[PDB]
Parts: sequence; structure tokens; C-alpha cells
Amino acid sequence: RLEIYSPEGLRLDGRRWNELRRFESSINTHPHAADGSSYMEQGNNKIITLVKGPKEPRLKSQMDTSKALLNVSVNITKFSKFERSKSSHKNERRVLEIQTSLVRMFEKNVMLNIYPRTVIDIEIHVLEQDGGIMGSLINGITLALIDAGISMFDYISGISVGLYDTTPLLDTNSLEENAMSTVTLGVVGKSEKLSLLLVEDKIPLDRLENVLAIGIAGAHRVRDLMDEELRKHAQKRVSNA
Amino acid sequence: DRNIITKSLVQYIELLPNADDIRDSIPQTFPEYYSTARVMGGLKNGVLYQGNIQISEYNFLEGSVSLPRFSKPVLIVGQKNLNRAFNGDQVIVELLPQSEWKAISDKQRRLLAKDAMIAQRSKKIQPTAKVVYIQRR
Amino acid sequence: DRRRLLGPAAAKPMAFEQELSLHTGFIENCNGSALVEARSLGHQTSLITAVYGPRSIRGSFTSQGTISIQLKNGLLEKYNTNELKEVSSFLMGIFNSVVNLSRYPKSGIDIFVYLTYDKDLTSQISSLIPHCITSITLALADAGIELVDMAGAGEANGTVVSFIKNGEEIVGFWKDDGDDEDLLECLDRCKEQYNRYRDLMISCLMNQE
Amino acid sequence: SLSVAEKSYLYDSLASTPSIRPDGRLPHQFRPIEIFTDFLPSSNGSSRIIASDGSECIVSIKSKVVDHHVENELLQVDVDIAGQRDDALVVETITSLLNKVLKSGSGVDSSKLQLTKKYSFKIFVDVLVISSHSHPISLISFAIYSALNSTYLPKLISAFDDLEVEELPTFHDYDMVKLDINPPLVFILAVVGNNMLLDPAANESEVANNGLIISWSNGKITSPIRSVALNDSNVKSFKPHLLKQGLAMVEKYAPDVVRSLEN
Amino acid sequence: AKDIEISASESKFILEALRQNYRLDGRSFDQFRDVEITFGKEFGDVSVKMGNTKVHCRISCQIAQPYEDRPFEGLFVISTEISPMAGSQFENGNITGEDEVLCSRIIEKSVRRSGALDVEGLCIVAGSKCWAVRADVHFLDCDGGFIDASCIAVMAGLMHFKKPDITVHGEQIIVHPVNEREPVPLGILHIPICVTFSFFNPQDTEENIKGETNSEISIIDATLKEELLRDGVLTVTLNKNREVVQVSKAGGLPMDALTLMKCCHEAYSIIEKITDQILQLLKEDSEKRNKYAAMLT
Amino acid sequence: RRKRLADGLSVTQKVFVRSRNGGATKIVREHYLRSDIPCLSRSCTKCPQIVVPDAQNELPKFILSDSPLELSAPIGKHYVVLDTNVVLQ
Repeated sequence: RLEIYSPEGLRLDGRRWNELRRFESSINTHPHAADGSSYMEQGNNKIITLVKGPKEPRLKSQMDTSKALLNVSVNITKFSKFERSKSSHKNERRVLEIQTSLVRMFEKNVMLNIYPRTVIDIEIHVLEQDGGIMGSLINGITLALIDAGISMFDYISGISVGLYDTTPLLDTNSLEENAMSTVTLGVVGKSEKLSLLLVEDKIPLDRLENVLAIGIAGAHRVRDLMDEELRKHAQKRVSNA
Repeated sequence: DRNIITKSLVQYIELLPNADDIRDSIPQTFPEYYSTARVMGGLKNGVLYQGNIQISEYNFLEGSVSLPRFSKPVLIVGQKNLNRAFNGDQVIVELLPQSEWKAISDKQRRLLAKDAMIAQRSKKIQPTAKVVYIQRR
Repeated sequence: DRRRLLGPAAAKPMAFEQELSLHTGFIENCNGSALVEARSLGHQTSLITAVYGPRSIRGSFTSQGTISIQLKNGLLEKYNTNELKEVSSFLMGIFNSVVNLSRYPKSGIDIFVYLTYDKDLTSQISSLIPHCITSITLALADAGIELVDMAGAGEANGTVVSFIKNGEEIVGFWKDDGDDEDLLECLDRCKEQYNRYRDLMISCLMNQE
Repeated sequence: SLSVAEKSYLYDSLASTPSIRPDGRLPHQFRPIEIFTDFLPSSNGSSRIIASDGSECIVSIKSKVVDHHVENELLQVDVDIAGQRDDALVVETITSLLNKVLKSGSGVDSSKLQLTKKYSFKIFVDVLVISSHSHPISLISFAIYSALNSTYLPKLISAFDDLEVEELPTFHDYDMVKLDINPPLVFILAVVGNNMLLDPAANESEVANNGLIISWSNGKITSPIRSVALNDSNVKSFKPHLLKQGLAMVEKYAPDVVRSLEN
Repeated sequence: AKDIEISASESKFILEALRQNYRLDGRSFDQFRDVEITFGKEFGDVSVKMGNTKVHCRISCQIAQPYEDRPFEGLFVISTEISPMAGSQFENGNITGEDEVLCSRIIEKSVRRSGALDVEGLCIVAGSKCWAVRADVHFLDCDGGFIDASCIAVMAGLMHFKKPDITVHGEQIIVHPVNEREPVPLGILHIPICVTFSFFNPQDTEENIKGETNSEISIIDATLKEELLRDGVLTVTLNKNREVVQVSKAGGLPMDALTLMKCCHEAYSIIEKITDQILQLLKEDSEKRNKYAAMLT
Repeated sequence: RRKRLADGLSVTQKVFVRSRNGGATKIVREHYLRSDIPCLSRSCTKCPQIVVPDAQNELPKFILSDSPLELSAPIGKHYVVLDTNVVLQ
């Protein structure tokens, strides 16, 4: 009964149809706990990512003589929403699916074949959650991996697009995600090639290309913001040290 | 209610060139209704009940309300027992003591509701009620 | 549960000083065991303990032994998991100071305590700690594990103290609720109980050869 | 992990008269910390503590309206440590101790949680330890103390007496009331020979003979007191006069720590 | 061992045959395998065959209690546990592995989350009694494509099942025997069908990421040999109303978006034919049963 | 406390308490402030230079008349701004 998209072209929080939320990121936030780390703020989302490795494997069974092993762990706290969660999310099938998807995404991008007989561990903590969490996870992983000095081919950027009747809305929040179907994308560099495509609710077949194009443009802008932040941090680091 | 040119509805109408043509359209002891919190608390505990009200044109001092928990409508009798209500309104009712049936705590009112439920089947005494809140008009 | 028969899902559960006796070595398929049974005016308790080891352990090389303690209910499920695990941690802390762990490289010792019987004939888990300590000491001596001293304990008004060396040393301290200014009296009472328990334990070990 | 020679050197330094600590601290001196509060807008209160060696803890406070006749305990603590199982022994021991120190009658004034003659607020305390290098009982205690002194709760505006006629509780939509409950503090001590140490470091814990856990509340020592083993290869027995010394030390030096956590 | 070993010669041969538009079993790149469906003696007993892959499904129901949060709905659950019968590379109890979790999630999103079954028709007495429906999938032989075969088998079994007629007698209920009062079917709102695509890179990673040409290769319904050498995979679910029920591409080889849209458009022609085939088979089975019952009068 | 983001676009916070059937919950929202809201008056000559098209690529229309009704002295040529109670009643 609310005005999701007003006749004047405004959304509930005051944004327009093709505008991103506030995007803030930090690099090298936990120097004593990991080789690489980042802190991501996208709207009201708050995520901490730590990268440990490359290092000696814990067990002799998890050793590969041709490349490194990559592991991803995701922790969603009980206080990340308005209503407190009853039980833990550690062993849910949804979380395991998310972890497998992230590992398979980043296997093809990291040059794992130049670190044989090593392991790289990624630990993620989600403190606050307000819609579009998968894209934020992708962006945080990319930033933390680059901060650790690990070789890769390009950036990967995450984005979410919702479809409201006939109107595409970019970078939806919790209110919009509970009232329409959404699409999540993972884009490589500045190209049109997708690493991830995730649709979980019904969408008409003849309305998907437009959503894909809007999401691709949004992800290009996200990549620009991440690159600018990384260059600024590197300039500050090298200027004095 | 109570720079900027501020005028009330009456004041602004008198400034119009055709005020005499539209001035008549300006918008113009029963017990008080219960508060919304009180009504909600009574509804949740099972003390108060909700339903439509039907009033006929032959008698304007009596009405009937149908409730899911009762097999037959509950009578409401009296010019004061019927609050300011119209036909087809959505109202909130409250049962009346047995000493006032037609021929101060929640536990007592639940017992009274049980008595009314058991007296509807065969006893020729009709439980009565009164209106304390108007839901929809 | 795929491994148990728990019955229909819709069913509902029905809603409605101390004299001691000590014996050792009566369980066949373990290394050492003991039975402790205490009675007074208004309480009655029975306990059984069993020791398995030294045994092989999974992992990398370790230069000294490892101890694990497991507490289990009996007949009535009067305690939940968290408090049982806390008591187990306290007991493991106590018995890491008396076992000569340097003698058992790359091996483990597993200790099981069964809370068989506890009846009120006329703050409840604290009064049960001394008997657990006595039973574990007796079973470890029965199994042939090296101990530097015999450990006992006493209880007085929510405070538990464990002693060695004729009551001149402390290996464990526990305090819940109780009076804040009462510390010397608790120590004296606990030591008084400890001396009697030590005498009885030594007599049990010496007689039943 | 330390070698035999390192442990012998460190033990000889620590168990001397006067004691020599590896960083030159006094027997009662603490290490610097950083405190941040009110950084999770969706919680009623929050805090973050960063230690000088990389240890970090985050606390969140949330509330709920319950019937305080059916509900017996109005304070609940849940602890999560990264890298440990949910059923690990240390996790459950810390959970039990922290729930015992915040019980109904312990110095915690639970009368400030009462709204209406039938209902009350129940407080949920969630703890997440990101990184740690020793027993994190006192760090978590300090974080909980900091978070509870900056908590705000909804304000009731719908009646107080509802024994006979009961109405659904209703709250003001913008205003909130600061909670002024009295939280306790938990200290950990180390025993090295005949000396007592406050706030021990990771390398000092590897050579300690034993340890103590002592609670503090509004000027007095509080009930939960335990002896704890900080390592497994050097734990030994101690004489009774070291317990009294530790209690006196906590009584003497606790008020200074309180002033460091203010605001 | 539990590892399937592939030599370099086999990999090179299969990739080079793909470069020359050849498949080992003689299909074209966009050809789906033939589907055989057989119904058992009981309602809800179905066998599905796709070349060499064999899957069996069974449907059953019983009386239970509704959830407190949702007192107007019944219960529905789907179970897919794999055994070494389908191949010695499968563990007996493994519900946490990557592929099993992915398959379970895809089936759950395609069938139960999309609302293909009417769970409000499973309620008997609001808040106290309801029906609980189960679907059990048995994997007998693996030659690739368990997801599509499982989806087809579950949907056909749900459309074949019938449950006993019941009546409410005051407080309790009466379940009539089958030889008395003609059991009744379930309500199906739509019929979803899944299709899987496989992607191969005939170049190196640098050409895929920084190259201008898009020379990646896509095939439909890969066999066991083909899917052990693929670089990516995509699953899409659709119905005859031109709705995308779900899409899953969880990492792998990066693909251009136009190719993915082309795949989504190619899947629709297949699902239409599959839906028609299922409906015709069900009609023929019903006619056969009616004719036999008439002849047994 | 507001922050300027990219193009004269600012964001603030919005906090309130929701009362359900016995429960209390606090809600946090983000609130964006713009500088391209037109006055929608046909006599204006500087607002048509800040408007942007919508999702369907349509420019906003200006509705209010450039020669409105004229009252007596001293107001003349006026517009009317409404109030909640006036609209409701």
C-alpha cells in the first residue's frame, strides 16, 4: 500500500531509479589478525572480511601438488536484523550454498597454480544486513584479496536489480526486496561476461535482458569506486613509507 | 488551528467572490468510548467481541450482533446501551450481567461468557450486551 | 532420530557426619573402577567411576599425557549440559596437578563418572563435587596411574576447597552465593571434612589388597 | 609455543623478588586499550574493544517484552568465539560464568527493567570474539560493562496497573530512556611462585602455576570466584595466603579501573 | 580410491571433437535426450529413463499437526539421498558435499518454493489437523543429468498421486478405506521443468578474460564423460506460461550475457514438448485403468 | 549529522519505535536529500533547467497556472497550501 515508485520518480528513501546507495570501504583494518582485510559499508550493510594465507596446510590430506586450496567461511550473526534470530545459521543449507558459490566464483580468477602446496582461508563476519548482501560479499572478498597481494586476473563486482511491474530499480533494500523479485549479478572487469547469475523468484521471460543491462552498468560504476579507493590508499601508503 | 499569510477555512471562504454560493458546505449524555489500547487488550484476552450491527426501521431501540463464538446473535437493548451507531457499522460489544438479561475482572467476564454460552441452547433468557467502541463506519 | 526409537511425535511427558562405603575394582572391561556411597540425615548418594587408559590418541606427537573427564546423569536427568561441562572443566583442572603426566607420552586417559543415585531424605551440584573427587582418586589408584598425592575435598555453605599435602596446599577453589565475609570458617570446615575422607581412602586402599 | 630455555628464563624473571615482567610493567599495571560505543544503530547498545596485541571483541544489546512471572531470568548471554566449536568446553564454561555473574540477585539492579505490574524487559547479550591470544574473560567483561552503560530502551506510555483490566502495552514512538543498571566486572590473576599478577600476557600465562577469577560489584567482591589453569604443563598447588593477597589486590586496584571505563 | 581417472588423450580427443562439431553419442549441440516414463501399480509410483540414467520416485502421505506460525497449511518435503548403487564414486551418507547441496537447493527452489503444489488444500481442520506429503527420489544409475530427471520424476509422481477421502465426525476424523470411497487427487498450480547447459573453453584463460572474440562452446544435457571435463554449468527452470522459475549459475567460466539469454530461449522449446508428453502419458494411463475397471465389472 | 555524497546528494538517518501487539521494536532507515525537486509552476524559468527524465524517459510536466485567481488587496494572485486537518475534514 506504500508508494514504492511515485509518479514523480522517487523511491521510499528518496533515491531515483538508477542511483546507488552510499558506498564506503576501508583496506588494511586488521593488520595483526590476517594478511589481508577489508571493511565494507553499502547502505546499512556492515561486513568484515579476513584473508589468511598462503600458508602451510593444517593436515597432510588437504595438500595439492599442482595448485592451492581455497576455503570460504561465512558467519551471519544473530543480531544482524531488527528481530533477533532464534538459532544459529552455521550449518544451514543456504549458507553452504553461498560458500560453494563464492569458492567456485573465485577459483577461476585467482591464479592458484602459482602457489602449489598451500592453503588460502577466507573468513567473513556479517554484522548488519539491509538487502543485497551477496553483492556486498563479492565486493568485500575482492577488496580483501587484492589487499593481501594475491595474483588475480581482474576485478569482480556484485550488484542487485529489482523488477517492479515494468520498472527496473537498481540496488534494492530490505523494503523493496520483500515486495518484488530481484536479480544478483557478478561482472568481470569492464566486459559483459558474468561470473554469477542468481534468480530465485519468478520473472517474465521477455523482461530479463533489460534488467541484465542495467545491472551491468551499475556493476561498472561499482568497479570504478573500488578502483578509486584502492588507488588512493596505495598513494597514501607509498607517499611517506 | 493556532511573513506567512495565514487564514482559517472560514476566513478564506469569505474572501472569495462567490462566498454566498459555497459557504454552506463548510464542515460543521452518552458514555465515552474505550481507548484503543483498552479495546485491543480486551479483544486479545477474549473479553470483548467484534461484529456487524443490524438495526431495523420499525424499532430503533434494539439491535443484533453476530459473534463467531455464539450460535445466536446477542441482543442490545436501550437508547444508551446502543451508542451513537448506524446500520451496518463494525462495532465492539461487551456482555451484560445476568441481572439485566432480557426475558470488573477478566476471569469474572470469562465466567459470564461461559454462562451465556451455556444459556443460549435451551434457557429462555437472552444475554444482552452494549457498544463500547466503533471500528468502521 | 534415525538411531533411536523415541515414539510418537505428539506425545507429552507426564506432569505431576556422613557415613561412607568405598570399594574398588569390580568392572571387568576397564582398567580401574570405584564405588562411593554416602549417607546422612536428609541425603543419600551413590556414584560409580571408571578409568580407560593409557590408550592411543589421534594427532601429532605429544610429550606428555592428556586427560578427559565425562560426567553423565543417572536414572533422573537432574542437570543440563552446561553445568555438567563446567564441573568437568573444574575437575580436569584439579586432576592435571596430581597426575604425573610426564610419564605417559603420546597417550590419553579417559575418565567416566555415573551419577547413579541422589535422594533427599529430609547449590545442589556443589555438595556433590567432593564425592566425585574421592571416586576419581580411588579409580586412578586402582588402575595403576601415578599420582603425586591423594586429593580430597570438603564443602561448607556453597564453598568447595580441595587439598593435598595434609591440608597445607590447595588444588581447587569454588564459591557460589554464600556470605561474602565468611572465608576462614569455610576453609576450616572443608579441611576438617578432607582429613576424614583422606583417612577413609587410605584405609580402603590398604585393606582391599 | 615456547621452548624449554625460553620458559625457564621467563619463569626465573617472573618468580623473583621483586618480580620482573617481560615488558617492565608493575604487578598491578594494565595495558592500553581502545573503546568505541554506539556504532550499531539497530541495537539498543553496542561496544567494541581493541587490545594492544590484536585482541578484539564486539558486544550487542537487544531487548524484548515478556511476562515476568513465566520468565525467571531477565538477562541472557550468548558467546561466539571464532575458530571454536559451539560446544567447546571453554565456550560453555565462559557462558556459564557470565550468566552466573549477571543473575537476578548479584548486585545487578533488575528492578529497572520492570514495565507494568505484569510485564518486563528481557535483555539479550551477544558476544563475538574476532581474535584472541589468551583467556578472554576479562576482555568480554569490560566490553559488556562498556555496552550496558550506553543503552536506551523504549518508553511506556500506556498505564501501569493492569491486574484487573489489562491493556496491550504501548510505547512512545520517538523517545527513549537511558538504562542505569549496575554492571559488574571480572578480573583474572596469575600465580607465578609467590607473586600475584594483574592482567597477564600470553607468554606469562604459559609459565604460570595457577590462576584466579574474581568478580567485583559496586565496591565489594562478588560471589563467583574460581581457580583456573592457564596452561597444562606447569599447573601446581598454591598456599592459602595467596588467595587473600589476590582478594586484597582486587579490592585495592578495582576503583582505578572503573574510572578508566567511564563515559 | 573413489577417484575417476581421465588420461590426457581422452581429454584432448573430446575437446578436439567438440571443436569439429562432434559428440560421442551422435547428438547435436542443442539436442535433448529422449525421455521414457512408466507408471507402477500404485498411485505415485513412477520410473523415468533418459538414455542410460534411471530414476525412481514414490509419493506418500499421512496425518500430522500444522505449524503454530502457519495454521492453515499442510506439510511438504522432498528427500534425495544418493548411494553407491548409482556408482562407486558416491559416498553412502553425504548430505553436506557441494554437488548434493546444490542439487537439493535447486530442486527445492524449483518445486516447493515456487508453489507448484497447493498446500492450503492439505488442511483438514484449521490449526489442529492436516496432511503431510513426502517425495522420495531413488537414484539407480548415473550417466549425467540427475537434476532434470529428478524434476520430471517428482512432477509426474505428484500429478499421478491420489489420497484417501476423509470426513470430519465431530471432534475426530474418519479415514475411509480405498475400496469404499474413491481416493482423491492433489491440486497442481503449474508444471516446472529444468534444463542444464555445459560450457567448455577451447582457449586459455587470458583469451576468455581479455579477448575480444567469444569462442566458448555450449551443449545441452551432457553425459558422464562430458560433464567431468566441463568448465561451467547453468540450470534454468521454466513453465509453459513463459515464466522463469529460477536461474542458477554459481561461478565457473565467465560467459557473455547474450549467450546466456540464447540458452534461456532455447530451453523453452524443450519444456513445451516435455509438458505435452507428460500430459499425454497421464491421460493414456487413466484411460487404461478405466477400461480395465470396466472390463472387470 | 548528514554527509554530502556526489552531486549535492545528502543522506541522513530516520529512527522510530513501532508498537505491535505488546512488542517494542526500533527501526532504522536511511533518508536521502536532493536538490532537483521542481516547483511545478508554469511561470518559473529556472526550475525547468534541473529536471531529469524518469525510468520511462519522460520529463516532468508543469501544471500550476501562470495567471491564477486574483483576490482583493493586499494579497492578489495567490496559491493555496493545504493542511492535514483541512484535507481530512
